[PDB]
Amino acid sequence: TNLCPFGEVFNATRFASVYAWNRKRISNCVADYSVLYNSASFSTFKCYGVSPTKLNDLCFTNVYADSFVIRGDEVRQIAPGQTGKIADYNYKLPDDFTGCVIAWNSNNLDSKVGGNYNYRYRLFRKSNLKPFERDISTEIYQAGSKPCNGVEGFNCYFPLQSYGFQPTNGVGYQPYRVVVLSFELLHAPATVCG
Amino acid sequence: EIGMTQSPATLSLSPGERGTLSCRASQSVSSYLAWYQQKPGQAPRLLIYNASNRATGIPARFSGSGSGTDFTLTISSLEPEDFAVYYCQQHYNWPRYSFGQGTKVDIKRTVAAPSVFIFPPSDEQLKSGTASVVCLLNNFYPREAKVQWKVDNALQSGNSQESVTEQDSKDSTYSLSSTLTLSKADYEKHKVYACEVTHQGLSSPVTKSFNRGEC
Amino acid sequence: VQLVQSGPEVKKPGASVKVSCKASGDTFINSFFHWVRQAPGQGLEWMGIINPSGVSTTYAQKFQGRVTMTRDTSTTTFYMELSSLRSADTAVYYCARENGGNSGDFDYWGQGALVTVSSASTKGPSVFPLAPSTSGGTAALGCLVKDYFPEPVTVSWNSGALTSGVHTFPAVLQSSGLYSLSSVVTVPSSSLGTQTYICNVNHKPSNTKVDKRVEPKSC
Ligand SMILES: *[C@@H]1O[C@H](CO)[C@@H](O)[C@H](O)[C@H]1NC(C)=O
Repeated sequence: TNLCPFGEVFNATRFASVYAWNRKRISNCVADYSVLYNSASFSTFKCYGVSPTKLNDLCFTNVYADSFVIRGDEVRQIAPGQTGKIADYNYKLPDDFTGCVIAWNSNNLDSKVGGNYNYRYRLFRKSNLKPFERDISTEIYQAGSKPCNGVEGFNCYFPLQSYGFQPTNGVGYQPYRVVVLSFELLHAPATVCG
Repeated sequence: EIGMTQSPATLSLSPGERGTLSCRASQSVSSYLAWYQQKPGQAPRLLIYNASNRATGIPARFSGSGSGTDFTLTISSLEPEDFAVYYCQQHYNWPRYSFGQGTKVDIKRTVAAPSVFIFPPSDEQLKSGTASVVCLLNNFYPREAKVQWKVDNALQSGNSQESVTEQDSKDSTYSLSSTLTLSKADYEKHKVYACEVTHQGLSSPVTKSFNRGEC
Repeated sequence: VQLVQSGPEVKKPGASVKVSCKASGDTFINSFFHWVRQAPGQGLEWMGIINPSGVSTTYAQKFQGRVTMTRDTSTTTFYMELSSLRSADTAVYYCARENGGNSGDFDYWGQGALVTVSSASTKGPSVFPLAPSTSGGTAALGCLVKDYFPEPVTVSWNSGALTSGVHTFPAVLQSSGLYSLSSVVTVPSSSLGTQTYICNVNHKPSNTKVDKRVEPKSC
């Protein structure tokens, strides 16, 4: 093989909205995960079920690079067993998650003077999302007993709201680009990889 | 809809004490719960959102915990600035929101007996066909106090109105005024007008009185 | 970040009132707006929500068919129109921003707009003194501010020179439809006669300012 293209995900020019989170099924090699950990560019770098140093020391199959954009207060939601707007209705991590949560501030990138619609999120949902479920339905939500016929109005709301990304916003409301690395380790005797 | 219940109705603790406010939901609201502080005469102020997350600029002594149906607001060390009514609010079903009945947080002070004063109707007021006799209960604690109006040993009912002050900012005392309203011809159909007060700080009922003559 | 509401209003029973909420500072995109009222002898009561964009409102069950929430498609002014007003609708009505939704926050609130619903109209208050040789070393003096509409009335003593020991009670609504309260102050009994005591009643709604003389009078 050769090098592994983590630059395509982290250094992407544009990210997907959180409700329509992009998933990058990479499978070329293993890169030096110990290189990405000590990178000061990433402020949130939390791993689960495995230590960051031993990722290159371990062995897995498909490694999914989930990437999307949320706000600073919603960063702590990208974690197992959390709830809220994002964790329940946009991107859900399982209780037995095996991977890492990488996040960094993207106010210098995804914010525009006067707001930045673009990035959106699913407001509500009849039930909480399954783990790794992507809901991209743009159907008008029927909050009352009267049908909506796809019309916005009373008890008929558009299920997606746009983030209002301005540079003058507080850091808790600033855009944060998140990369969720999910990979399925092998099942060898505790000698080869264990 | 979802019903929210806060307990206790009133919590009275000294500065530095640990405060625990409960909020119980009629059904599971997941972590969809928010706490608020409203100081007197002010608009409410968010303290905790999503059950356990501290809002921006909120002092560290405020924290929240709980999920589903039972929620708890904890003030690790109460300060005088925390005298307020605290409301919880649900939002599990996005369109609608309901509030708890509120728990008024008082700065606990030792029980104190009220200083009682009685006031006959005035000269100028009697020129109008109405008479108002006021009984004052000044500086006391707790807020609970019973006021009974008697005219010639006959108890009155339905003809009086009470008014209670907010908790004083310096000595945490309350003040109460009860206004008995009767017609002018009725005020001269009787001689003695008394005001009997009973309170936790009193070992026996206290009564201040006056006769129609005297002055 | 600033939320500015309209001035207070008084309405007859059955009429309608429209409260404005002018907002500035932060992008109101991605920020919903609510309306919550607080009755004088009650807690917070949620009324409804309107989204930043085109209506898509939700009203509480108790206000279904009575409230209409709109926007000013320019000044980012959010309106709350309440029809068929009754005496119980007398309350302070707040507007509040909610980021995101669901959870969100009531981060910032308005100052509140008092709506007073009653059949009566603006009326000046009548003030009567309240005075006791008392029975103890402390004497009590007060002013009875009776029969005025609408709230509030402001009372000071000796043009503000007397502050400690002053207790002004909140107004009480009467069967006549008017408000009445009392403002008292505890002073040393031996000060009666030495210092002159005057209460300063000010009721701006009726352009009324009264300064009665609170001094005991043995007959
Ligand atoms: C992205 O590119 C910058 C330079 O353009 C580099 O410093 C950084 O390491 C890159 N990130 C990744 C994950 O390759």
